[PDB]
Amino acid sequence: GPSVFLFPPKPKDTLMISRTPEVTCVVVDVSHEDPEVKFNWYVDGVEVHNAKTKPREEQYNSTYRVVSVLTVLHQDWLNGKEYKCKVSNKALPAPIEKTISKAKGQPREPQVYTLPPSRDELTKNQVSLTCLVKGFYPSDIAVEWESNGQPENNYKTTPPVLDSDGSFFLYSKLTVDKSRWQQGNVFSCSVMHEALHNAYTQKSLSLS
Amino acid sequence: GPSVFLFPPKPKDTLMISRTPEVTCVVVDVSHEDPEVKFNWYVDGVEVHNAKTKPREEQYNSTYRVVSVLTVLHQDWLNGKEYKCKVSNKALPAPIEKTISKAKGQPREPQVYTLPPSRDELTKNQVSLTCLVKGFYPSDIAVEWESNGQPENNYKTTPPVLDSDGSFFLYSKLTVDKSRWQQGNVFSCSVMHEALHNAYTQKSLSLS
Ligand SMILES: *[C@@H]1O[C@H](CO[C@@H]2O[C@@H](C)[C@@H](O)[C@@H](O)[C@@H]2O)[C@@H](O[C@@H]2O[C@H](CO)[C@@H](O[C@@H]3O[C@H](CO[C@H]4O[C@H](CO)[C@@H](O)[C@H](O)[C@@H]4O[C@@H]4O[C@H](CO)[C@@H](O)[C@H](O)[C@H]4NC(C)=O)[C@@H](O)[C@H](O[C@H]4O[C@H](CO)[C@@H](O)[C@H](O)[C@@H]4O[C@@H]4O[C@H](CO)[C@@H](O)[C@H](O)[C@H]4NC(C)=O)[C@@H]3O)[C@H](O)[C@H]2NC(C)=O)[C@H](O)[C@H]1NC(C)=O
Ligand SMILES: *[C@@H]1O[C@H](CO[C@@H]2O[C@@H](C)[C@@H](O)[C@@H](O)[C@@H]2O)[C@@H](O[C@@H]2O[C@H](CO)[C@@H](O[C@@H]3O[C@H](CO[C@H]4O[C@H](CO)[C@@H](O)[C@H](O)[C@@H]4O[C@@H]4O[C@H](CO)[C@@H](O)[C@H](O)[C@H]4NC(C)=O)[C@@H](O)[C@H](O[C@H]4O[C@H](CO)[C@@H](O)[C@H](O)[C@@H]4O[C@@H]4O[C@H](CO)[C@@H](O)[C@H](O)[C@H]4NC(C)=O)[C@@H]3O)[C@H](O)[C@H]2NC(C)=O)[C@H](O)[C@H]1NC(C)=O
Repeated sequence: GPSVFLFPPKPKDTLMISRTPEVTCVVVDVSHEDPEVKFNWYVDGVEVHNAKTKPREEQYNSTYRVVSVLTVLHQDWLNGKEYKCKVSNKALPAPIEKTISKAKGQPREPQVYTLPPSRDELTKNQVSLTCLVKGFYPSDIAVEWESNGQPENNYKTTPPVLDSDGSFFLYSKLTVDKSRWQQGNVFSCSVMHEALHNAYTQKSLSLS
Repeated sequence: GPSVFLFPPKPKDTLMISRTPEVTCVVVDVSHEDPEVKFNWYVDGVEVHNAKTKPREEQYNSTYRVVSVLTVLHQDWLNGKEYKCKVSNKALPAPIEKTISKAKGQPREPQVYTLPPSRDELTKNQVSLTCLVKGFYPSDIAVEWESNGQPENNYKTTPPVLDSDGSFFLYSKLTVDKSRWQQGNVFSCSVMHEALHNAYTQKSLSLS
């Protein structure tokens, strides 16, 4: 029969008030013989009615895919409420339940430090700007770089690493042309995490 | 039936000539029912009889786990020789074969940079010393911290991260008491990788 997959909002969506976090209930392997699918949604066990269900869609394997999207309140998700998708279909003897909620654990505020390139890297035509983010908990986090308030794309970020104290750390590396670093351009490492005041903090880095 | 997992030598073992690297063939889910397991090993497809099978061990789940280890020559591993473990068990209709060799791809020399603590971190009573190693290929690498010859306790190293150019980078974070840093003690990041000269380099960091 059909299977159900329940997706969480992205961290950044729950941590920025102007964004809209959603959880997504995807239903695959629905048959032509039993194509009707019903969604029921619950927040902490209370039925909720404002989900948006798109009409079913083809799939090249002759099964249907159907998705229901539930907008969540930023505060509900961050406060650990449980989101349940129920999904009914005639091929099933019993409707399928999936539940999802934010990672548990006592939250711990990231500390964020920017580190300029080693002097030894100064020969090269590109140099590395490092943002260390440490001491955070829930591992869920967003780290981004900008300059002139616009995104700097050329970075990579390590996964969270469990530290000796049970918190997480990571590093992000932004690679820039040496000239930009030498012209005194200011670069900024932005971190969004639930344990941050207003869920955000920024540290800047420039030639000293 | 049983499952088999074939593991490579530790990079520190392949890269230091005084050490002896081994490939490890482990068989789990071996039944009491039919407990016999035979091992045939091959390097570049020719059989060796140089391997050592360890005596079976009953686990907490009642199954047996059975380990064969094959010593490899450093140059054979580094020159890309292929090692095959063939495992035969009565509960197998046919032997399970696993082959392993070192990661393919043109070797690229790590650039190793030490980064001192951010000034903002001086308000803590411990500080972070950062070792950035980038531009390396095979991701296989060993990175260690020490001071005055002695290995440092409190450090953690991210896994290798695939960079935009197809090389890897990582960071290693060493945590020390601020006083040690401000005392003027010298700390050293040691890196072992196939594409380094003598497979080894070390870079120091201290307060000026
Ligand atoms: C018929 O077709 C459909 C449609 O797709 C295709 O159509 C054509 C064009 C071809 O391309 C074909 O590929 C195919 O026909 C098929 O539908 C697929 O069905 C499979 C299962 O059979 C689903 O696999 C699951 O994938 C999810 C992750 O899915 C996200 O990422 C995918 C890319 O990796 C992406 O394709 C998906 O769309 C989805 O994308 C995300 O979607 C959300 C919502 O919109 C979005 O917000 C995100 O940003 C987006 N992210 C992206 C892009 O990455 C994966 O999580 C599932 O793994 C779980 O379940 C497995 C069991 O199958 C199990 O092996 C894993 O362990 C894992 O199990 C979970 O384990 C964790 C931890 O252990 C646990 O917490 C969970 O509870 C547990 N859950 C379990 C057990 O279920 C899973 O692999 C595809 O998503 C789905 N594709 C689409 C587009 O819907 C269908 O299979 C075909 N039917 C046939 C051939 O019979
Ligand atoms: C009964 O118990 C036994 C023993 O387990 C133990 O039992 C008691 C004591 C409990 O307390 C348990 O806590 C304890 O674990 C069970 O045996 C286990 O079986 C599972 C699978 O069922 C194995 O999982 C695999 O693990 C390997 C990695 O294993 C290394 O890392 C483990 C921790 O991460 C570590 O504990 C293992 O010992 C091993 O550690 C390494 O060991 C070597 C050799 O000594 C050493 O050199 C290293 O230093 C050391 N490393 C570390 C970390 O110390 C993992 O790779 C496997 O993933 C493969 O298989 C999956 C599919 O089966 C697949 O999803 C993965 O992608 C990957 O699959 C492979 O993928 C590649 C490409 O990516 C491909 O080339 C391969 O062909 C492909 N294979 C397949 C099949 O597709 C997997 O996660 C455990 O290792 C094993 N535990 C031990 C200790 O042996 C047994 O399962 C139990 N019986 C039952 C029925 O329940």
